[PDB]
Amino acid sequence: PLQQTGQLFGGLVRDIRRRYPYYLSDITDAFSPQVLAAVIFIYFAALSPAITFGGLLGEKTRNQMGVSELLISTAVQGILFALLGAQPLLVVGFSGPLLVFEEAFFSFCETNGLEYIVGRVWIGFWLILLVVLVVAFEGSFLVRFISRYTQEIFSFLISLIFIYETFSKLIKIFQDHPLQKTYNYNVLMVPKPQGPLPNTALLSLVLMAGTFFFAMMLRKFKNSSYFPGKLRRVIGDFGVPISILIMVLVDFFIQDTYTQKLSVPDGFKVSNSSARGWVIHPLGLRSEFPIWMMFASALPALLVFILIFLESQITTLIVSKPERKMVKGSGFHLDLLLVVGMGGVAALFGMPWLSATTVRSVTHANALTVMGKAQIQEVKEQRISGLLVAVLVGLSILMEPILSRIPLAVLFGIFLYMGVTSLSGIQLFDRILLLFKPPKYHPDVPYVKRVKTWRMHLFTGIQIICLAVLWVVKSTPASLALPFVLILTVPLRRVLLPLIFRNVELQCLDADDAKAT
Amino acid sequence: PLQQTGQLFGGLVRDIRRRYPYYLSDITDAFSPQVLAAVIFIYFAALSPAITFGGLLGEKTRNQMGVSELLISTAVQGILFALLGAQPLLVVGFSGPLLVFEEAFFSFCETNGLEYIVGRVWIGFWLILLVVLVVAFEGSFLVRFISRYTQEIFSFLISLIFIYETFSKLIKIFQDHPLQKTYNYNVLMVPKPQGPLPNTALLSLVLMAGTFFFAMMLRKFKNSSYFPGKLRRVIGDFGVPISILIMVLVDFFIQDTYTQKLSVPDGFKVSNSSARGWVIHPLGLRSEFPIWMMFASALPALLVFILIFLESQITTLIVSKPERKMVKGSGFHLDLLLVVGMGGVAALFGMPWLSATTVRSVTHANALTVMGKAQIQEVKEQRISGLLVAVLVGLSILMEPILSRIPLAVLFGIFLYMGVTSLSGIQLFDRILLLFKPPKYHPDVPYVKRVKTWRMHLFTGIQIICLAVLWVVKSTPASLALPFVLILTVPLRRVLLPLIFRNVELQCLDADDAKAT
Amino acid sequence: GERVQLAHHFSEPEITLIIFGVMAGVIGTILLISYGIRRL
Amino acid sequence: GERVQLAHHFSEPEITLIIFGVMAGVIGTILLISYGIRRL
Ligand SMILES: *[C@@H]1O[C@H](CO[C@@H]2O[C@@H](C)[C@@H](O)[C@@H](O)[C@@H]2O)[C@@H](O[C@@H]2O[C@H](CO)[C@@H](O[C@@H]3O[C@H](CO)[C@@H](O[C@H]4O[C@H](CO)[C@@H](O)[C@H](O)[C@@H]4O)[C@H](O[C@H]4O[C@H](CO)[C@@H](O)[C@H](O)[C@@H]4O)[C@@H]3O)[C@H](O)[C@H]2NC(C)=O)[C@H](O)[C@H]1NC(C)=O
Ligand SMILES: *[C@@H]1O[C@H](CO[C@@H]2O[C@@H](C)[C@@H](O)[C@@H](O)[C@@H]2O)[C@@H](O[C@@H]2O[C@H](CO)[C@@H](O[C@@H]3O[C@H](CO)[C@@H](O[C@H]4O[C@H](CO)[C@@H](O)[C@H](O)[C@@H]4O)[C@H](O[C@H]4O[C@H](CO)[C@@H](O)[C@H](O)[C@@H]4O)[C@@H]3O)[C@H](O)[C@H]2NC(C)=O)[C@H](O)[C@H]1NC(C)=O
Ligand SMILES: CCCCCCCC(=O)OC[C@H](COP(=O)(O)O[C@@H]1[C@H](O)[C@H](O)[C@@H](OP(=O)(O)O)[C@H](OP(=O)(O)O)[C@H]1O)OC(=O)CCCCCCC
Ligand SMILES: CCCCCCCC(=O)OC[C@H](COP(=O)(O)O[C@@H]1[C@H](O)[C@H](O)[C@@H](OP(=O)(O)O)[C@H](OP(=O)(O)O)[C@H]1O)OC(=O)CCCCCCC
Ligand SMILES: CCCCCCCCCCCC(=O)OC[C@H](COP(=O)(O)OCC[N+](C)(C)C)OC(=O)CCCCCCCCCCC
Ligand SMILES: CCCCCCCCCCCC(=O)OC[C@H](COP(=O)(O)OCC[N+](C)(C)C)OC(=O)CCCCCCCCCCC
Ligand SMILES: CC(C)CCC[C@@H](C)[C@H]1CC[C@H]2[C@@H]3CC=C4C[C@@H](O)CC[C@]4(C)[C@H]3CC[C@]12C
Ligand SMILES: CC(C)CCC[C@@H](C)[C@H]1CC[C@H]2[C@@H]3CC=C4C[C@@H](O)CC[C@]4(C)[C@H]3CC[C@]12C
Ligand SMILES: CC(C)CCC[C@@H](C)[C@H]1CC[C@H]2[C@@H]3CC=C4C[C@@H](O)CC[C@]4(C)[C@H]3CC[C@]12C
Ligand SMILES: CC(C)CCC[C@@H](C)[C@H]1CC[C@H]2[C@@H]3CC=C4C[C@@H](O)CC[C@]4(C)[C@H]3CC[C@]12C
Repeated sequence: PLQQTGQLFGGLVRDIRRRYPYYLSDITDAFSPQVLAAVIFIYFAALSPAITFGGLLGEKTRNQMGVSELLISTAVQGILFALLGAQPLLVVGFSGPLLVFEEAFFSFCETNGLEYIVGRVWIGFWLILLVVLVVAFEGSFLVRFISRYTQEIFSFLISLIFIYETFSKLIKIFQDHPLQKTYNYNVLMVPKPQGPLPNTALLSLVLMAGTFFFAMMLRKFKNSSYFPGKLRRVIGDFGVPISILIMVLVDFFIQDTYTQKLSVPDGFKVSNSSARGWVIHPLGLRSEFPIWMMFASALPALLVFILIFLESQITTLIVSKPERKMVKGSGFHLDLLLVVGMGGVAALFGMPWLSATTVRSVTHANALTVMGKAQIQEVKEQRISGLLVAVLVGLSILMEPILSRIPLAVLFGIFLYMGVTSLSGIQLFDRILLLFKPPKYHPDVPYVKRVKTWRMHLFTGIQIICLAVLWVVKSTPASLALPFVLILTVPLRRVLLPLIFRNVELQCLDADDAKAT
Repeated sequence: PLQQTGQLFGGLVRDIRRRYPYYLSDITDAFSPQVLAAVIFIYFAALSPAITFGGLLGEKTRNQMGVSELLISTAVQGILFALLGAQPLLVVGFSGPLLVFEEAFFSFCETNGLEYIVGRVWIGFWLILLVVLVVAFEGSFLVRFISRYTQEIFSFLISLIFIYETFSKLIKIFQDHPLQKTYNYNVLMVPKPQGPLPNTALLSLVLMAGTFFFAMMLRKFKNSSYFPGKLRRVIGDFGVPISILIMVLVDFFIQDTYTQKLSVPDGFKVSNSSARGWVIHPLGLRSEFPIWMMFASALPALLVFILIFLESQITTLIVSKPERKMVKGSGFHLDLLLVVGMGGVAALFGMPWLSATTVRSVTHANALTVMGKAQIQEVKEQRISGLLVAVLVGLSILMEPILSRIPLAVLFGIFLYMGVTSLSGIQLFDRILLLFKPPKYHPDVPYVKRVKTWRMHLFTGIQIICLAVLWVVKSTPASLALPFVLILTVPLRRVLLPLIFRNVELQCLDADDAKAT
Repeated sequence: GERVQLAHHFSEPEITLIIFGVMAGVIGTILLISYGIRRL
Repeated sequence: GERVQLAHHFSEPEITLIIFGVMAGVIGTILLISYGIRRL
């Protein structure tokens, strides 16, 4: 798929001829219990980041963009991607770097006096032009130079960040409601508690620990040798929904203690009915848009395109590895075109542009993975799961009574489970674990019995330094330079690593298909 | 060690000749960090039941027998047993059936106006005569009729009771300190909370679970392939002390919340300084003891003798199984004489008579077991560990500034660890698991490969019915009849079981040394 | 939309089709130039 | 002991010595009976 045909739109056309003949199977392969369990799992895994990022978006943008706009954008883009995308297992949604750009743009528009919502409309206009030209000249073929080195580094960094934020939310709960000898028994409740409350932080930790515990116990039970196998398989597939049901039920029966719940908006209305409508005029709402910023929108559009491109294409690389047993193919040109074009169109409606999110998509692919009798047997590659997830996200406003009884702590345990299980296929994480293991224990893999142990540990430590560098850059004001610092790993792998590693260790350690050279 | 010789005290003399030559090894074999870790483990595992049972005894005896008496009796009897017993791996202390007897006697003494302490002095006096006759006539040889059937039934029931009581203690904390919207912030804390307190029950749950999780994780860390191996083994040996220290520090750094802590008596004084002194007059304290109760004390002394005999000898059978790799020998005549005679003597000092408890002894033997490269290699059979545990129990009164910072919840998680780890060597527990496991999965063991699966499950279910019957008996006021109903399982195996099972099936399922007939 | 908005010469559909047509013409321009190059 | 206690003719050591002597006597009687049986 990464071959360069030389014909205009050749990559886009080849992607359609490769995946669309499988469309009939893309519907009928979803008629399994595991596909339904994944929809409940990815429904929450896509709804909770949507709500959190929409609320934080509303707090930083003054409600120009908020929870409702993000939810509608996520639903529409996910439906259109599941119906038309060549890799339907990707989950399209909002990400942290996108939120960092939205704040950075809002702050610039406020500093210069521009309307932020109108300014985005022009970024979305420039986004469509950039992606059409890139797809026309098969610009997605440069993805072939992102080896397992950069892919594994990026995936490990994203998973570590996800785990860190999941824990930091629990620490935030503990700071908001600290353990004290005395509390005020009369504390205002609406909209959120105005003071510390007893038992809140400790119950939130228990509902997180318990969710993670049952999730992992049911995951181990699926691979276990207990019960008739078909019953064990159906119970293990519903593992995460069963754990969510158990703990939510546990919070539901303790009614004296307060726990923070999911809060969807009241209806399908803009977050700010006084600032903007559903449609944004490109020439301005309250002030005429300057003509210089219409051309100056290309640079933020270039940055947004770089962010979305790197995130989505590296996610597609990760989920479509040969070791994952994907037999249906993926489209690096069609998916990028769909994502960026839908983002540019949603910019006109005052809605966030999205990207394929690594943790969500890897969790979606893992929930559809069927394991043989330790080894991966097949993946339930279909379109119904992601489409139903997007439909449920769009309908999440209507199911407020159900979602108002689900605590965040249960979802926090689910997120910790997702972050832990997203590390399974990353060889950098296995090599990090081999650092603490005595050499005789090291497994029978090509990079152990064809590379000296200290050489392999040096290769791992060089990757660890890259991880630390990327983590430091993220925690700085210049966190939007993260795609460039990540792309700096490719010249490191191709130019500097040959200098101190011979070719055979490079073939054994950085292998696309995990082969012994 | 169970043969009958036909010579008076023949079992006792052969018991001494069997083990006493190994006395030099019984001191030098303790020079290992595993022994010290076992000392730290069994110190708490024996001290906490001592305090709890002493508090219950003082509450029910009106302080005639209390915490200090139980502590000093446990210390002295454990020291003398470690220095003289033929099986120094047994832990000698108070048990639940003994508490049930102390309450029942107190009620009879209260009903007919008999001082309770003086009757115990006469029961213990009758205890010395009974054990001398049993030892002189080699009565311990009847232990050979207690096969693996009764041993595993008793061990499984005792482990289940231990686990059930540990969870019940956590439930009581929730009942004492219920989760509730509002609390009285000004509640007297002396000497126990006089009302519900915030964050107490939840913190107790988080501490118990934390310490259980850390203990299990370090136990897995022992068998894992991580770290230098000798360093890993050291850390795995001290896993329970590390978990205890971690959770004690966690509760130490949470100052505002209240968690119940270990409380030891103020000094080495009698629990009730008005009721009695250190020495009890057999003729009476305030009123003259009647002559008829001097002779009538034999029957409660008889019941105490069956209780202690059954518990101690079944514990000796379980701990000294051939599969546990004890090469130093176990003495069924010497330990019974020592335990019962020491209890009868301690009755004269207003002190409880003890017994070889099953859970503590099994935990003590397990902590001294050295695992091979899944298979038991050897056990550190020595006299120093139990002696130091008894010495620390006796010294616990002067270690109040250390013990007052240890929460009960940490010890609750330690008790659950002990309960779940005491089920490893029980074939009844393994066969209960095989009920929920499909036959293809079943292991390559003689009772699976030479007995039909439904026959094996019928054999297990007959044992399950006995477990239900014994658990029911323990829940009625007639819970002191448990030794007799347990004894009734010996005719069941020897008479009723051959009526429905072939001799081959009984050899495979009820095997002394796990042999395929 | 909302509140009081500025009335422009072109409505939102008019201006968005204008921008779309300009973008389409531009894209055709780079495509035709690229067709011209790599052949001479 | 403690508090106010009734005074007996025998003290604690005297009474415990006499009871241990009676116990030794009955134990010896039973042992001699057992020696007499199993022999005649
Ligand atoms: C829904 O949206 C409302 C309107 O948002 C405004 O209009 C849209 C179209 C966009 O262009 C937005 O960028 C724009 O803000 C919100 O009402 C607004 O709320 C915010 C926060 O309370 C306030 O807006 C303005 O904040 C400026 C600072 O960022 C401030 O400038 C001031 O700067 C410092 C203080 O930071 C002062 O020292 C300066 O002296 C200076 O005043 C603005 O001040 C003036 O702005 C306009 C000028 O005409 C006036 O209308 C203001 O009343 C004020 O005199 C101002 O504080 C305002 O409260 C409010 N502004 C407007 C224009 O309505 C609404 O909060 C939002 N809803 C939700 C839920 O977020
Ligand atoms: C330390 O020991 C104290 C006294 O122990 C005494 O000496 C030892 C050697 C034993 O022989 C003990 O049996 C003996 O009492 C303890 O102080 C005692 O506390 C209990 C609990 O309040 C009370 O003892 C008695 O309780 C009886 C109930 O079982 C009661 O009979 C009564 O029953 C009902 C319900 O209580 C009442 O409504 C009736 O009226 C009926 O009387 C006893 O009543 C009478 O008995 C004595 C006999 O001499 C009289 O002298 C009393 O005046 C009383 O009227 C009695 O209440 C006492 O409070 C107290 N007993 C004594 C003798 O001081 C102490 O509890 C213990 N330490 C700890 C920590 O428990
Ligand atoms: C309620 C469930 C049953 C209990 C009531 C009892 C009624 C009941 O259902 O038991 C019969 C059945 C016996 O199992 P049986 O050997 O007949 O069936 C095999 C079993 O299902 C294995 O799990 C399958 O292998 P895998 O796992 O796919 O690799 C194997 O497939 P394959 O070899 O053909 O490929 C099956 O043939 O159940 C049990 O598994 C015993 C444990 C009972 C579990 C106890 C759960 C309470
Ligand atoms: C804490 C280490 C100090 C850091 C500095 C690093 C220095 C450091 O301590 O490690 C080097 C050293 C290498 O020496 P080496 O490999 O010969 O040591 C083996 C190691 O002790 C194994 O655990 C033993 O296995 P087992 O249990 O007996 O079967 C094996 O015994 P056996 O095969 O002959 O029977 C030993 O040979 O240890 C490691 O293996 C790495 C441990 C990984 C952990 C390293 C980091 C956690
Ligand atoms: C599987 C689940 C993973 C387990 C992870 C547990 C982490 C617990 C989070 C607490 C950290 C924290 O933040 O503690 C500090 C907290 C809150 O901070 P503050 O500064 O007091 O708030 C003031 C900030 N204002 C300005 C907003 C008011 O203070 C406390 O009340 C201490 C209670 C901590 C108890 C820890 C629970 C048990 C942990 C051990 C479990 C084995
Ligand atoms: C591995 C370590 C253990 C893990 C197992 C968890 C057990 C925790 C205890 C629950 C049972 C209990 O204690 O509930 C019983 C209590 C007592 O209620 P009461 O009406 O006051 O009692 C009546 C008796 N009176 C009259 C004396 C007062 O109920 C409650 O107050 C409700 C709150 C229970 C919170 C449950 C904690 C969440 C656990 C979920 C973790 C998966
Ligand atoms: C890449 C995409 C954004 C198209 C490229 C943008 C440039 C070439 C074009 C596209 C739309 C154009 C605008 C469309 C409409 C008007 C209103 C008119 O009264 C003045 C010119 C003005 C303001 C145009 C200026 C130039 C413009 C901004
Ligand atoms: C860095 C910490 C965290 C982990 C420690 C693991 C590393 C440093 C250790 C573990 C095993 C070690 C190797 C074991 C044996 C040999 C063979 C010898 O001829 C040269 C050194 C060499 C190749 C060692 C190099 C260092 C080594 C790889
Ligand atoms: C097995 C042990 C308990 C011995 C059996 C008890 C019987 C046989 C013996 C042991 C000690 C005996 C007591 C010793 C001394 C006296 C004092 C005397 O003025 C009256 C009888 C009396 C009170 C005796 C009664 C019988 C007695 C209670
Ligand atoms: C109580 C629950 C948990 C246990 C359920 C498992 C029991 C009922 C099942 C599981 C496997 C089954 C056995 C599997 C196969 C055979 C061989 C057949 O020729 C006779 C019956 C027999 C021997 C079955 C008897 C019933 C059995 C033992």
